[PDB]
Amino acid sequence: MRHIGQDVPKRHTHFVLESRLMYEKSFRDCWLHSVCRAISQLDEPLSKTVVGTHQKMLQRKVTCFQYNQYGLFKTPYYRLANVDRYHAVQGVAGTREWVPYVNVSYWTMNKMVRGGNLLVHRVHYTGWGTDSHLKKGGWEHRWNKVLQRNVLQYSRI
Amino acid sequence: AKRRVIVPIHPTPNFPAHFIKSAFTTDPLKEKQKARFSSGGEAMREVQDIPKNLEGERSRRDLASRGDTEFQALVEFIEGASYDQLISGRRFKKVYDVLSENGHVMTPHTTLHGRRIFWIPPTWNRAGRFLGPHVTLYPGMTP
Amino acid sequence: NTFLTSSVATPPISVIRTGPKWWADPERMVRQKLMYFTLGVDQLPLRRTAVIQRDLQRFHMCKPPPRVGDSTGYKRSRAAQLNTWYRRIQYQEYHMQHLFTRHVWGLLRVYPGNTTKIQGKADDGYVGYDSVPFHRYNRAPLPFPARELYERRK
Amino acid sequence: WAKPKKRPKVGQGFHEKAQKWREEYLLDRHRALADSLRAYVEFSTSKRVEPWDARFKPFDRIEKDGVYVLMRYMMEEKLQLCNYHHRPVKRLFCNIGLMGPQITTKARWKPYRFATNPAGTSKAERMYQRDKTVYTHGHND
Amino acid sequence: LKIAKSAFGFYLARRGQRKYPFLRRPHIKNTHSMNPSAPYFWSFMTAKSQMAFLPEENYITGDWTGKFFVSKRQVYTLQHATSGAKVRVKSFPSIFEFNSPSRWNIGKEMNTLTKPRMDLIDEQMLTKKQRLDYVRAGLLPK
Amino acid sequence: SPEFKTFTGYPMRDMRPGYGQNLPDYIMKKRLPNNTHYELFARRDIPNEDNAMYGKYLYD
Amino acid sequence: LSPLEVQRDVGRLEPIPSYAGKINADRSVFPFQWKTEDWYEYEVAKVRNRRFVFENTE
Amino acid sequence: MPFDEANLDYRDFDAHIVSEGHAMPSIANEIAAFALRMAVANALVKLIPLTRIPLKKSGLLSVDRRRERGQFPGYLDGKKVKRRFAKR
RNA sequence: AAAUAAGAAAUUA
Repeated sequence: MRHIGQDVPKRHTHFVLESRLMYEKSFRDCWLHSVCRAISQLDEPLSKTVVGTHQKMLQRKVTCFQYNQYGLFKTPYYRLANVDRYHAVQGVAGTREWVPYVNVSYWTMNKMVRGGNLLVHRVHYTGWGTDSHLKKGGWEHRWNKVLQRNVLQYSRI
Repeated sequence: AKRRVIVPIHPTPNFPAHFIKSAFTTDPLKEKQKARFSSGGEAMREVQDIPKNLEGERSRRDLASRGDTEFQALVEFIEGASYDQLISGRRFKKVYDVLSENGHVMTPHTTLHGRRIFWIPPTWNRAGRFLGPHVTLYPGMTP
Repeated sequence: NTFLTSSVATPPISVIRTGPKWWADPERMVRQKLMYFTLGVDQLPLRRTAVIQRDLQRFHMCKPPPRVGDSTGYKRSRAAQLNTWYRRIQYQEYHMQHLFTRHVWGLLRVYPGNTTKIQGKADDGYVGYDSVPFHRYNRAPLPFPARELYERRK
Repeated sequence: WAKPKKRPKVGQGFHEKAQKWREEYLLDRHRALADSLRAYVEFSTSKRVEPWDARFKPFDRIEKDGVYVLMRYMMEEKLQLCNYHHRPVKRLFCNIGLMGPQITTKARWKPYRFATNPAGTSKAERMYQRDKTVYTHGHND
Repeated sequence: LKIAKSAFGFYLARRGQRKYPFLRRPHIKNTHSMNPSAPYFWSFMTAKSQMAFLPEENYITGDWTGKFFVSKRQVYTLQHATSGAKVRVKSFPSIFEFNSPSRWNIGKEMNTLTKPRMDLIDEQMLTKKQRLDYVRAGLLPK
Repeated sequence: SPEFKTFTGYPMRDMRPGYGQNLPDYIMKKRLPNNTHYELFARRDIPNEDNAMYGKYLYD
Repeated sequence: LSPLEVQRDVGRLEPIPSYAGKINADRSVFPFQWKTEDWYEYEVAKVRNRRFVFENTE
Repeated sequence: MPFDEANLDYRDFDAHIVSEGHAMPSIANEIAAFALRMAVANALVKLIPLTRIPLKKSGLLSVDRRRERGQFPGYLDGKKVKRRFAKR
């Protein structure tokens, strides 16, 4: 510490590790958080069994419990910083400066693609691509088709 | 002047002496000049035009077993119409030598883009957006 | 008329230069013809226009005929003369369309777009509900509510 | 990419100035708020010009016939209760049903900012003569 | 960045005037948070439902020594006015205090009571060049 | 509708303007982040990729 | 002559195709013409059913 | 047109056209019509072989290869228009 | 800013 015997060339790479822990904290807190939200905000009766004064009471009890949880991770994902695992360059996701499937910044994607490190395939810079789905409706459509095979092809039970 | 310094590369199991003097220079006013060309076994024999001096039994074996080179050249040029080859201007040039022995606002920047025979094909370090010579961006429908 | 707001006027020649895209778009030309026919009046200028333009469209992908150089410049001047003829044949039409449309709107108790003349009714441009509170070109103040060109019964 | 120059220090006694300025900006905002609430409610409560555009039908028709008959005898009381504000007026016309599908389709209504003028408005200039000291979003007289 | 107003002046690039996807700009700078509306007073930059509970930040959650400023999403409550206790908020340059308590504040978040961008400008936090550019826009007198 | 090029056969979005991540109804039908790609990123994308497979000291 | 029985080669005489005047005309058969409601329903059904397959059958 | 060029009576033929491309609520527009005309003409040629010679000469069977430019974020409109330029 | 599924036609070194 205090720049004595530092192992990595960029110190900020460590931040990337910190980020990982954030996601970990979210896995630990998501279910809990969301349940406490849903039970708190519910105006209709909770159920046949819990109604009226009991329900009001229980609602307040729960949001009191949720406020008491120190360090519970409530931060929405789009507000977490995206930072490269390689050069610790940052980019805004949903922008052309962040590349989502490798999760690296434009700067690193460029460097890694041009000196061959990533295996990708070059496609004409101006179109939609080789891909059928993108060719049809662009980004939104492909987004949809991904939803369709993750979820909708199942008739859940 | 903040004069840049380059430290010599010594020969290595993958990086032999001639590779080093030819691909690496310690004087950095000579960087980014241009490509140098050299010749190997056959292209050297073509460029250097070494007349073969006559020799022992193999050389006369190959003076008697030679056949018509006027014809062989012709055949090899023709053979480019075969399904697995192209027709070469080089093959033609060799035949010729044996017979005669006695848009427009951008085509600086389109310089790779037609159907181009290559020598060295371009590579992704040196070419940003080019797709390759075989590519058809605006295909027609053919039965 | 639904489109009421102040507008930007384009010189006739640039309107004609749109060719198939607007000025000669088949769809538009047909309902001009409908207006004339219904009023019981031949549409000759429209038909001239349609002829010229029809043919423009047919040859629109060809290269022009090869030019031999002349000191006279008779060729260049004859091409020009023909061209400005056609331009004028179409000016006449463009005028007819604006003319008859304004007149017909006068008969239908239609209110034109802002700052527009309707010969018998609004001599200076008619305006009501503009973004700007005065009449734009008179520089006179506008009444509330919007001025009425026609007597009330419908 | 040049190294960023350092920002100069803050100021001396600027912390006091910022405190005071925000303090009384807020105190002022209380009266600006009070006044604009007064204005908003005064507007909701007071009458407006007729919302419909008379240049089109079924509104152009002489005031003794058609829609105006329908208004004078069946809808009048209600139209006055809502003070000719253009939203409830248009809704009442939908619910009177004796016009029926026409309200949105054939009939034309004045644009938002004109329909908001106080009843009695004579010249168009009125839109621009309303008070700018008050934060109603054009919902003030 | 050109000038470093914080640490991040060193790490971040501006990228000219660059467009971000809708309602995601990397840095949340709410210039509009105090933006007067009489008719929208209870719906603008406040809770979407009036049956929502006050945020985390109106409550003392754990064993505290004390705080320096309370958060700006804290909502001003009748006790803020009545109790006569320090109510601070972190604004720039330093901190804004609610000193002069009014009931007109009640039920809104302090986001909304603190003007982010003041009409007041320090001439001493400005370079001579920057002061010139503020005179061009007709802000500073000269 | 088979009339639009974007036709998946299923109701991709529901057409409700106000609908938000806030609502108890949304919370009740919602995919939790556990064991999704987020977890995969959490573990495999880290500064020295080999530290994902083994303790450096151990290996060394 | 139906257009298929006409001899259109100036230089040849070709055997008349066996379907030439024979196939008859029912709008029920062809050309394909259909109600929009049914088309919608068909298309959607066909997407929703991709996975209802009994693989293992006697 | 293809029934004309081939000197045929359109009433002797039944046709159904099928859209295999990007579906849209309205295909009435000249480009789509160009494609239609072509489909019909190719079918007609498979049906009455000799009819191919008039058709081919009138350029019905001929396919033009044209496309809207691929989308691309460099351009303002996403296709043809480069962004504003200022001298330094 | 543009001669690229659009529709523009005549003053080279």
